[PDB]
Amino acid sequence: VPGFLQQSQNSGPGQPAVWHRLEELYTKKLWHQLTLQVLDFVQDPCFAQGDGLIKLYENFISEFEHRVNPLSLVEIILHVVRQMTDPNVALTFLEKTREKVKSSDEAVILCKTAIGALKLNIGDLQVTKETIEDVEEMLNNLPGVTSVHSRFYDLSSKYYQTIGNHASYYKDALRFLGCVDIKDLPVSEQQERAFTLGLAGLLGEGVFNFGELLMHPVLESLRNTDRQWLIDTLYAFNSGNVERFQTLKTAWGQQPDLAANEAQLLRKIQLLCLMEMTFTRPANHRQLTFEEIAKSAKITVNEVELLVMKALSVGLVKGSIDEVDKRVHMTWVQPRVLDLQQIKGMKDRLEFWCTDVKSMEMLVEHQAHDILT
Amino acid sequence: MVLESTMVCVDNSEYMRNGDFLPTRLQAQQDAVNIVCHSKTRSNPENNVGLITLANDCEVLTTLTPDTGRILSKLHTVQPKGKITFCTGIRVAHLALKHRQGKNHKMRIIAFVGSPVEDNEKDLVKLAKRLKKEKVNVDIINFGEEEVNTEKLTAFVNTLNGKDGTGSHLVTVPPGPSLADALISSPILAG
Amino acid sequence: AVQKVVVHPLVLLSVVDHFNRIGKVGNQKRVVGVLLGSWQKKVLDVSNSFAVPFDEDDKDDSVWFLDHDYLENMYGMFKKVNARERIVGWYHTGPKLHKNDIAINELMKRYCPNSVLVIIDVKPKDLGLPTEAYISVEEVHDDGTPTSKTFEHVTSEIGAEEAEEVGVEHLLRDIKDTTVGTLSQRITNQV
Amino acid sequence: CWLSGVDINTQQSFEALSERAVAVVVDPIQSVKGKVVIDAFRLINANMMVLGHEPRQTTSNLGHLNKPSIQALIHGLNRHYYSITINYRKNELEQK
Amino acid sequence: KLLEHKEIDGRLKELREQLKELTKQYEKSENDLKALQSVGQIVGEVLKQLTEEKFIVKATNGPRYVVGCRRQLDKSKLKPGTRVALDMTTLTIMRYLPREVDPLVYNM
Amino acid sequence: RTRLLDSEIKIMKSEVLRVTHELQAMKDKIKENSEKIKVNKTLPYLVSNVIELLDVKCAVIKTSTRQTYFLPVIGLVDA
Repeated sequence: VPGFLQQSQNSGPGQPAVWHRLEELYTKKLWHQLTLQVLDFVQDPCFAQGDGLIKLYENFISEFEHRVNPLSLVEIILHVVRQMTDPNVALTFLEKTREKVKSSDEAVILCKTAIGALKLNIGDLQVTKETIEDVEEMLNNLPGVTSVHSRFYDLSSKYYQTIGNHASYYKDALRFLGCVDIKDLPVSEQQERAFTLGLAGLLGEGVFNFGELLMHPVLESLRNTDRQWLIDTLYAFNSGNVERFQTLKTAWGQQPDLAANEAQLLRKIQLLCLMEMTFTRPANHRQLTFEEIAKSAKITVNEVELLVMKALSVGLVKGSIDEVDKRVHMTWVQPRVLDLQQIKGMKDRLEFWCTDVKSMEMLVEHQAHDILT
Repeated sequence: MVLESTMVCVDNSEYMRNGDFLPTRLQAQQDAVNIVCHSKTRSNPENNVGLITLANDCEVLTTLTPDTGRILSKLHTVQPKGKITFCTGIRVAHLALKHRQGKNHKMRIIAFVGSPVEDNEKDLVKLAKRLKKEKVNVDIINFGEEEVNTEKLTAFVNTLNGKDGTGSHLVTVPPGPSLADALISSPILAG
Repeated sequence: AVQKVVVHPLVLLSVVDHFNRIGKVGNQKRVVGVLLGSWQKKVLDVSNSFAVPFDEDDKDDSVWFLDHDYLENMYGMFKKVNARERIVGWYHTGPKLHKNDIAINELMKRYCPNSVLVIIDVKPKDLGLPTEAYISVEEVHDDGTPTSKTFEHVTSEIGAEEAEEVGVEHLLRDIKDTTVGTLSQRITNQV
Repeated sequence: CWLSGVDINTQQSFEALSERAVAVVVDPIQSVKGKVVIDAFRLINANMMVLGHEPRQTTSNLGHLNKPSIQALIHGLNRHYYSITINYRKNELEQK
Repeated sequence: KLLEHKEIDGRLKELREQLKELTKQYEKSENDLKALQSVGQIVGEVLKQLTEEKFIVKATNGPRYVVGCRRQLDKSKLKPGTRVALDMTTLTIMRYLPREVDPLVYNM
Repeated sequence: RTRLLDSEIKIMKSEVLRVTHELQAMKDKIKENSEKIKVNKTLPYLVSNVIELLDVKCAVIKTSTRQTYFLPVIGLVDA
């Protein structure tokens, strides 16, 4: 039976030098070397004819020798893509001989990652909804491993492809930013992930940050490889607002998914120009005109009342507009940084105010010099 | 009737769930604890013994006590699956022995190594002359699977004691099947 | 969970007196101790605390020692004389946080889930406010590491209790309540 | 305050065991920030009655301790007792 | 052949059930020892609302007092006519109660 | 031949639990009932009147001195 494994899996020379180590290693009865070297045997990217032929034999020994369960089996079920190439029998195999089989802190949730991720090409967000939700129902405070957050980000993104809540792409991008442990993010492989990044957090409208994620560089490292004028109008998805070439060109290029966003991305920059003008413009002008609204907002003179009353109903600003002369009135707002690392506003207002109330507090002391007596 | 403060520093690293020891390495180091507690009790019932681990955690786990029942209660649910940390596991032992008030009891520290980790020889020769200042001759009994003939633990024992010292028997593990008694045949009389 | 507290300066003198225990004999120069807490409401309340015999080394800065008879059965004697008082957290000096903080956080959470430690000062000549309170939650990061138990801060405050200043305010004699209009608010102004 | 029978239960016991063996009588009621309401004394032997009980080498503090005009049951029990001075020592780091 | 694992599982069942049930009654009776913190109260009835924080209570053998609540004892609930539980030392109100009097109203 | 010895050592693993849980029963019970003997050696046991019962497990006391007491935890009886 070890002679059977030797005659079966050793399909080439030089390879069996460690398979003889395996057929002595079972007599040594030490299986953390299993957990390392046979995991490396699982790891091997090739055509891999031996591993799928021998996974049934390794299950025949996995019935007895209490294996380290999730690691090799889950990394090998996608090495089965030479042997079986069918999830509709692999789901049977999987759910029948693996739901009782785990060795981790929480590995029933990686079992649910397997279920949800193998019900992509056979299922469409109907029965995977409950169980993929049940994954983070069971996460909540647990991931002291967080290597399962790799497959949790996989269910996250590959299930977010199944439409529903575009505002969870800033959060799913936080998951991409907070999934991998070491630095290894590919460039020419994650430029396709830049193509889903930019053109799946851009078109949809649950997002409203408009340059906040553009601060983070792991996306622009993947976007400089993509076509620059799409990335130029991505750079115009910042405080440059009218720019009748830029968003026009991304309405030239990006062909699908420009039907529900028809004028609603214009509505997003139409509500966003108000916060960009009450924060960008160097205030003490808060009750103001309307032509800069009808110029930067790419709206007309007439349609600013819909603009201001809908933008008040949204909830990013709460000032009741002086409507008789189309005069703006504003409140609390959300910032997008000041002078390039906040030099000027910080200095000339914050420290100016510091020495203002500090030195006039010294003046309070100066006239209140001996009123303490 | 020697008065000592034996603080074994157990190993619950991720290499210690296999069966080169009898079924189970828990039972192997457990029997090592059994023989040291029974044997030091037969030399002196008025000692005090505590266990502690170093694989990713070092605790205040056991009070240094003669009662071997508490230690044998704490040899269950140990779960050897951690990442073995060699650096803090001896400083924690000697600061446990500096949290003593009976110091007419002398000092004995033993440690079980069944895992390789690399280290500078400076980072052990300073700790070995530190142990020479710290008045403990450490008797490391190596278990598990291991880098065969580690020089780091060898130089650690060599610069750990000289000039007719206690005679720290660095018993490196025999690689392969053996028992939890043939490896403590030699250090139980002189560690 | 923990939002604001009610803390009475009996814990403060219970810090300063162990500071008198380890100050003149100063070798590890730190007062680290356990904060008993009469957990009544969402607002917390303390009327008792004790200081553990404790050390904390610098190298790998995770070697540290409780005294679990002094931790368990002293708390049991305390529970017998006062069952209303139970554990709520702990305290230490050295207001610069460090790496062993998260380890004693790991152990303080298993005694009480919403535990809170107290950074103190032994000489507040402050603005001022008294000693600190945290809250330990898991937010992990935008990073993707295994669980980050980073110390979040509870806004600390002070309450009061009947008959606990009887001799002390008698000794100070410099008590001046009703003078707001010349000094008591200009101090706040300056401040 | 008063001089209890608990005094004559345990005071002979703790003057057998210990030497100074100071009895302590307490009350919290009389103020909240400005009084010294606790009270403390010590049992006198019967054997010193041959000596007249008026030596005291520093009579400022007996001129401060007799001075509050001792209240009811203390001098109801001047016998079996002799008083003791209780100041509050230098505790300024806590006081400030 | 391995019924000593069931002589160990039966030792677990019997010895652990018996010691855990003895220590469970000892847990609830250590809580009865913890009731040597919950040491007594008094009971009186609110006779009037003196001020918004004060009440005149009725010691059932005798005299009448001035009390307050604990902190949050619903000062609108404590109308003149309710019965309260009174503190032992501080003597103030601790807990409301029902009841009322002679069963010649009740027995009819 | 290996699992039976594992159950043999687990019998002592449960016997240590037997020792400690019988300690938490017996040595704590000596505390409890020594305190209760300390409550069982008194001047009377004052006769009284229990009139109602509460739940937010309680018992009220109205003595023959016409004193209405209360205790929230009842102690060595049941409801």
